[PDB]
Amino acid sequence: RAKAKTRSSRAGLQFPVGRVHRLLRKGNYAERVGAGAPVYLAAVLEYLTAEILELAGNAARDNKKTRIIPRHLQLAVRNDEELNKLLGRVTIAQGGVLPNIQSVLLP
Amino acid sequence: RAKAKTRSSRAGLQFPVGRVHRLLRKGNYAERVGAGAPVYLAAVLEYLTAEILELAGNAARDNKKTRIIPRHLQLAVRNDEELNKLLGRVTIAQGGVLPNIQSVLLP
Amino acid sequence: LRDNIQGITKPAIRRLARRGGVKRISGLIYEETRGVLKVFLENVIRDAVTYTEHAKRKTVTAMDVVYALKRQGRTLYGF
Amino acid sequence: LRDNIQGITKPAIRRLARRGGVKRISGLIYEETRGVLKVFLENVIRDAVTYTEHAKRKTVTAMDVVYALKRQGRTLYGF
Amino acid sequence: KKPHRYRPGTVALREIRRYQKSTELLIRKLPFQRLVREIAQDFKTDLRFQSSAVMALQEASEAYLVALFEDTNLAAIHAKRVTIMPKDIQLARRIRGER
Amino acid sequence: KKPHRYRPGTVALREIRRYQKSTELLIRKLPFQRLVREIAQDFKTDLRFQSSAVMALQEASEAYLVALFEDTNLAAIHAKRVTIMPKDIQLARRIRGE
Amino acid sequence: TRKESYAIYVYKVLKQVHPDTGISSKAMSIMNSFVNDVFERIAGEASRLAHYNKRSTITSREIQTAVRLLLPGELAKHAVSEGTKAVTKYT
Amino acid sequence: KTRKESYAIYVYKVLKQVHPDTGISSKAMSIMNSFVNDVFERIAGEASRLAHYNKRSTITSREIQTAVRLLLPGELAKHAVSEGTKAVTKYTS
DNA sequence: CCCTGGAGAATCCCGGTGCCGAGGCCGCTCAATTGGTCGTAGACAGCTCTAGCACCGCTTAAACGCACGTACGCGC
Repeated sequence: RAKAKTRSSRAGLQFPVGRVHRLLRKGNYAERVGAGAPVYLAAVLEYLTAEILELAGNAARDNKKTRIIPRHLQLAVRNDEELNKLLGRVTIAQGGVLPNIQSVLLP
Repeated sequence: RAKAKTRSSRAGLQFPVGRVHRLLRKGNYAERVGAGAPVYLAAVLEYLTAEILELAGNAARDNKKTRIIPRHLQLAVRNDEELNKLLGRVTIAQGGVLPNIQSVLLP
Repeated sequence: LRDNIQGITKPAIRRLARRGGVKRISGLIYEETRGVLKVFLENVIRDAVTYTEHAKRKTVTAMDVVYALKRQGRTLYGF
Repeated sequence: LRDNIQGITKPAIRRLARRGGVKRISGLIYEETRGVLKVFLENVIRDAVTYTEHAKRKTVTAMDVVYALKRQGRTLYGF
Repeated sequence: KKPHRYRPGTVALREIRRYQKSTELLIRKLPFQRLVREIAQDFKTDLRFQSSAVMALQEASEAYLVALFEDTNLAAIHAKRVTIMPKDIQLARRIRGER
Repeated sequence: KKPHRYRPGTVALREIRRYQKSTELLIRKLPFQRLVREIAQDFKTDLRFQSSAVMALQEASEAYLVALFEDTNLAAIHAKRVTIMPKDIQLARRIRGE
Repeated sequence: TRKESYAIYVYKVLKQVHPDTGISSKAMSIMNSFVNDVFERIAGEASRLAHYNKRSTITSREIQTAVRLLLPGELAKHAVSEGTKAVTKYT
Repeated sequence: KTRKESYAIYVYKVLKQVHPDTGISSKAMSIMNSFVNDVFERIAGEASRLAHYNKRSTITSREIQTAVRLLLPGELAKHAVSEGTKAVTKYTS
């Protein structure tokens, strides 16, 4: 056959299109899975992954750290308003909460 | 082709076992569906239907009505603690709420 | 269609408070209730809009609103 | 195993409220917080028990705890 | 001569008992219906709504507002009050997670 | 010779700041471990829990209680108070529907 | 066309427990939506339960586990016992 | 031993493509793997949910497009739609 | 009673150790990739006909507004 070029490189993506397609078929969702559905799923997951990691990297530089540790991921999710509403019902382990103090609480 | 006997009558139930089995097959839930799974599902649905209708019938006798109305169903669901917790995130149309007033509000 | 947020009149908000057991209703609660209702409607109707757009339909059905409320954990019985 | 509800000590409940930004903590909060935690644990562990019983397993795994928390709208990341 | 002059709160309790046992919709159909259209106009210009479609939105909005008012009222007695306040709703949405 | 004698509230706010920017687990391991086994033994006896299984339970319970305490504290300022009450928690669970 | 409904089966259940009262179509639609909503919740939990242990089938134990996961308290053990009785009567 | 499916390395290349000077711990990696799987289950569950209501047997790109509009709110949605639309057009071409 | 200077203690910036978890490399093997082949769901075209949209009488209960005072939010 021809060269086994990955579908992620064909779509300009890093997330695995085939793994998403395989998990969609074995995940018991529909009788058939379309061709562009894993490509759309990979783009959405990668953009969500890249957005949080960039914000986590921004939070990592705020506390001068070169390694992403779970406090950075929790800080990135809660600081962003859209990530807060998307993950409102989501508990992040080893992350704590935002360090905010009530206005009337200060002396 | 012998006598056609429904699985509901064999299991001592009124809910349709075959309809539950058919909905499970085309509902994209599992590759295979057992024989007792629709029987168990119909029996659970039958008990939940009978329990609500019994409380609705008891609630209907309270306001001197011989027909079950959506007010009676809302009263039956909310009065039972098990039904209220199960249907906590459930909105009932034309049911209103319980006629309860907080203690500091009465004169 | 403009200034339709005032369609939720003052006694209508008062009646909603009376159903909830509220004894006294403040004069500043009507703007807040309208804002809360506008935010709640701007989520469910927009969710139903995407449901209607995906269904190859140009009219919103109550069936699409049922799933729009259900996906936010606010499932409605009686359609 | 008896009197294990007192394992959540008063400074531990004090420390938990400090993470939540609580200024002052009453003496009756610790008894109430223990009861709330006991009720919350009695729901998650019982759900995890059914998950463990369904798998024909005798030890509750971390994945079953995640599914027990996920079904109630309290999904947990990292396990 | 003087009228009956009910004390403040007496007619409020009568309205509480009446609307907690009657299932008639408090919000009028047409003013609520036009609010759906102007909200949906921001998402789709050429859109239509069924009579039952507006019906389903009205009951869900009424029940959500009634449930919100129940939490808003309970915060008032919690705050040594009987009058609901806009800060009570803001507390109610935040505790429920709806900002 | 005079003791420092910090007034109440300042060290509590200091504990708030030191514990909001940190991520260590406040509840001890075995006291939370023993509480899980006692609760689980009422549902099924001879039951075991993995070390990482309790780890998932401990962080989720702390975050749920911290979020509950955040709503409990938010009720205090809403009620013109700075001290949380057991009735504040009861209002918080009722509004959340728990 | 033909539309699937749960209206008539509930009526036989209603006459079984309370033969002296009827039901309205407006309340029938509420009960039809109630049975359907529980149906997706139990089947969705059972489908999720089968996916957790890499199970390709849904049995009576799949429904039983979903009932105790969804139905809280003493309501669940009634449905478990009712389901067990129907399963034994089926065989 | 047994091969377990995970997004451990895939998130790593995403991190280096936008931040080539920072790293990530394993605990943060497991959180990202759980975050990807949960969003995967929510969208695929929604896309399956959408197809059942329209009596449609297959899940297309429009199924995912509506699913991410329902879940992701506002500005986060349309960038995901724009990124999703760009990926399908690049894949087809 | 309020403004301002000095000092006690928890917290923050910084130099040195190192170590153990994170980054990089080798297979290689099993899941991702290539090509073909059909049953078949789906996009497309025409009919229609049942329900929604727009305007009209009307009338009437619902709603805006103003006068008054006493339960109550709020200040101390």
